[PDB]
Amino acid sequence: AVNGKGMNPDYKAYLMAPLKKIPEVTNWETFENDLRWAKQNGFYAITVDFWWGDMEKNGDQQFDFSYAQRFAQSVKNAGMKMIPIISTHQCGGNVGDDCNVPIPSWVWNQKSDDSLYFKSETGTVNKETLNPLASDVIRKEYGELYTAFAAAMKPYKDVIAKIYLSGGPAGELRYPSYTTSDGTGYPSRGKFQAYTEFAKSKFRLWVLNKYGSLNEVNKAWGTKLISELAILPPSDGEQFLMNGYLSMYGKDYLEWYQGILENHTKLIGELAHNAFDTTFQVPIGAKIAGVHWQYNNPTIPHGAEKPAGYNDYSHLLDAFKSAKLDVTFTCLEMTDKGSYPEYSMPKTLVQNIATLANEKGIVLNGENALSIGNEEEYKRVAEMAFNYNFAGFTLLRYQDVMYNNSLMGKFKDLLGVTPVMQTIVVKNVPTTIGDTVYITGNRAELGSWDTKQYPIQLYYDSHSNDWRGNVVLPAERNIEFKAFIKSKDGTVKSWQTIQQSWNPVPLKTTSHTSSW
Ligand SMILES: OC[C@H]1O[C@H](O[C@H]2[C@H](O)[C@@H](O)[C@@H](O[C@@H]3CO[C@@H](O)[C@H](O)[C@H]3O)O[C@@H]2CO)[C@H](O)[C@@H](O)[C@@H]1O
Ligand SMILES: OC[C@H]1O[C@H](O[C@H]2[C@H](O)[C@@H](O)[C@@H](O[C@@H]3CO[C@@H](O)[C@H](O)[C@H]3O)O[C@@H]2CO)[C@H](O)[C@@H](O)[C@@H]1O
Ligand SMILES: [Ca+2]
Repeated sequence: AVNGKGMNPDYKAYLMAPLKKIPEVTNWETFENDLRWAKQNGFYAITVDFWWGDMEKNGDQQFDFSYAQRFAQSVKNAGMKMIPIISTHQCGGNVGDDCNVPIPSWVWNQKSDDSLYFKSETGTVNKETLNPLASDVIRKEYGELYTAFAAAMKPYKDVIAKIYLSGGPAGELRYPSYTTSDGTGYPSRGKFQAYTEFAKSKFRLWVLNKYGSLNEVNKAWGTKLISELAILPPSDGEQFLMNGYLSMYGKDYLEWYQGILENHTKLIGELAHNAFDTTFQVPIGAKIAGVHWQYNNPTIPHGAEKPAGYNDYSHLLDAFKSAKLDVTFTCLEMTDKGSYPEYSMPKTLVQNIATLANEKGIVLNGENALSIGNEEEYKRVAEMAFNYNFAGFTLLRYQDVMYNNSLMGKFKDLLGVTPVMQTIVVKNVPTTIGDTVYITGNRAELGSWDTKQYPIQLYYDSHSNDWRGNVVLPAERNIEFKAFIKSKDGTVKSWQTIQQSWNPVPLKTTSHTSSW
C-alpha cells in the first residue's frame, strides 16, 4: 500500500440491503438464509436504510419502529450484524424508481416561508431532504428521531456495528445539484441551490456579519453595490464557474455555501453522539458523494462538484473530524477518462480524498457507485481499498450477488477477505548503505507487482541480521511475491532470485522465510 504499508487490519466488507422492505422482495425466513450465505462469503454486516417517511409518517412524534425492530431480530437470528442508516431523505419518487418514500408531509407545514426546501438558479424546487439552512427544524426533528430510534433499538445493541446518518439527498452530505428535473444530471455541470428567499437572506446577513457594512463589503469585493439587497448569489452559474469563483466575492460565496454543509455536519454529528454514544458506543458515519464529472473541464473546472457543495475537500473533511464522524466515499469501482464531454476523473478523486482522510486520521470507508456485474470492477475496488487504507467496503447492492453465485464467488475471492498479521523474512539480502528492502506481489493486498507507490517495506532486524516485517495479508488466499532492493535514489536495484508463494496464507499468524 501507499508509502510502505499494507491493507488495513480492520478491513471489513458489508452488503447493502434492497430498497424495498424485506417482506416485499422475499420473506423473513429466506432473508435469514441469505444472511448466513452472505456471511459465508466474507460479509460482516448488512447496511440498511430506515426511512424517516416510514418511521414518523403520520405526525410529529407518531413513531413506528416496528419494521426496524423486526429486521434487527432476523439479523440476530442469522448471526449477522447490521449498520442502520437513519434515512432522513426521500427514497425514489422518479420515473420507475424502486421506491417512493418521501419525508413526512407534515414537516413541510412547520414553516410558512421557503426555508425548508431548495431552489436552483433556474427556479427548480427540490424537496427530497430538508434544507440545512433550517437548522432549527433540523435540530428538533433529527434530535427527536435519533433519540427515539436509539431507545427503540436499545434491545438489539448487540447486532449493531455502526450507525449512518443522512446528510442530504441520496444519503450524502451535499446539495441536490444534479437532477433531471433541473437539467443538471450527469454528465452536465451542476446548478447552485441557494435561490430561495431564505437562502438569499442568509447569504446577505452572513456577508454583512463578516464585513459589518456595505461600505466594507464593496471595499473587499472591489464592487460598487448601491444597496444591501444587491448582495446576492451568482446570477449566472456558468459564468461564475468559468471565472467568477476566482474573485473575492466568489471565494466568499463558496465559503458560505460549503460552510452550510460543514455546520450541518457538526449539528447532526452532535445530535447523533448525544443520542447513541452512551447506549451503543459504536462508530457513526456520514457519506460524501463522488462527483467525478466536469472534474477537469478546461473552462468550468469542477463544474459539478462546486454546485454540489464540494469546493475545498480538506476544509470539508475537517468538519467530519471535529463532528467525530467516519467518512464513506461512494465511488470506488470507476477509472479516470478525463476526456470531452464528461471530463470524468473518478479515480483521481478517490485518491485525493483517501490521501486527505488519512493525513487527518479520519477512518475511511468505500462504496461502489453503480452495480458491478464484472469481475474487473471488483479488481478496481480492491486496488483502492487495499492500497489506500480503507477500513471497509460496502457492496451495493444485495440482489446483485445474492442471486448470482459466480459474482458472489469472485467477490469472496477478491473482496470478502479477512486480514491477518504475518511476518515476512528474507535472508541473504545484498544491501548497501541507503538500500531499503520491499516486497510486492500478485494480489491487490500486495500492491499488484507495483514497485513505485504500492510496495510494502521491510526492515532490518539487527538481532536476527535480516529483513523482515509484519505484513497484513488476506487469510486463506494464494499469494505470490518477490522481495526487491530500492536504491537511495528510489530506483529498483535488484530482485529476489526465486519467486515466492504462500498457498494459501495461513489463518494463524506465522512467518514466511526465504533467501535472496
Ligand atoms: O452580490 C454581488 C453580486 O454577486 C453576483 O455577481 C458576481 C458574479 O456572479 C461573479 O461571477 C463575478 O462576476 C464578475 C463580473 O465582472 C466581470 O468582469 C468578471 O469577469 C466576473 O468575474 O462577480 C460578480 C460580483 O462582483 C450576482 O450575480 C449579482 O447579482 C450580485 O449583485
Ligand atoms: O448521489 C448518488 C450518486 O450520484 C453519482 O452517481 C453518478 C454516476 O457516478 C455516473 O456514472 C452516472 O451514472 C448513471 C446513473 O444512472 C444510470 O441509469 C446510468 O446508466 C448511469 O450512467 O450518474 C450518477 C448519478 O448522477 C455519484 O457519482 C455517486 O457517488 C453517488 O452515490
Ligand atoms: Ca418529531
